[PDB]
Amino acid sequence: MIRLGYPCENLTLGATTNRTLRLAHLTEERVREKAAENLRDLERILRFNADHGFALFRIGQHLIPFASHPLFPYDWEGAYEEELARLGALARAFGQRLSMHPGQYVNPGSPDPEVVERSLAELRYSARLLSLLGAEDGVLVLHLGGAYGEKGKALRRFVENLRGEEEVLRYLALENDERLWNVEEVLKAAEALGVPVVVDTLHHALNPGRLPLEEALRLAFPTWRGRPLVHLASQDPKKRPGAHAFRVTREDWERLLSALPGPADVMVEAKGKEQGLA
Ligand SMILES: [Mn+2]
Repeated sequence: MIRLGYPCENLTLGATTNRTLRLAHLTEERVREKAAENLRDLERILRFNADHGFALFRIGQHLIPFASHPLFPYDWEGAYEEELARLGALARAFGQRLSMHPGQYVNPGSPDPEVVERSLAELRYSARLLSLLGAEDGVLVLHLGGAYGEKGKALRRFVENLRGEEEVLRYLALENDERLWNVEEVLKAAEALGVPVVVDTLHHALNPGRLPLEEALRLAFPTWRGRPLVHLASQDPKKRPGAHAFRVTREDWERLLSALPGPADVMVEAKGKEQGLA
């Protein structure tokens, strides 16, 4: 019924795909060293997953630190295409579904054209990485982002700025958030683009609109060619709305398991990572 994954890093292993460096510091030598370590850690995590009942992993945005930056000092596709082919071959042999979730500043619906361009360059890097990995069923998960005044205009800029991006559109799936975009609104945007919807259970509880969870899933699931993907997290009892607990609670697991209209891949988003009630 369910495949499980976790994002970016693994705690028992102390492996991460998300080392970076300060921009000061963005020289070929320094970037190569962090990227080397991130790629090594990617393999340790895929191999660990094979042995531990995990089938999903979110690669961290910093795998190749600053890859989409205007001043990135070398040809990273040329440097890493062979190693990424080999890592992806491993991922497939282990039945691992790969994904990526760009950062908070990725908004192709911004009113600032240079923010849009930088955001698209970050999406293109992520999509290229998935291609170099041969991640067929790979997911590039994106929030709809800031309303900058009008939600309506924002959304039409978003769709407009994504519609020509055919490699991004190969992996792109859209996600509901805890403040601006409920599952219903996301479903409309996704339809316009021809992409799947990822339902985040905690974002939905916080910002449900009219839909109960079961219904949000029932409508989101048909948007996938293959296996739907879901994001599961729990509210931390001590922190601001949207803060992820260390562990997903049993209550939240069973609310998800009860609401599922069919098989799904579940990305567990907990501070505990593979200890996340994953
Ligand atoms: Mn969240």
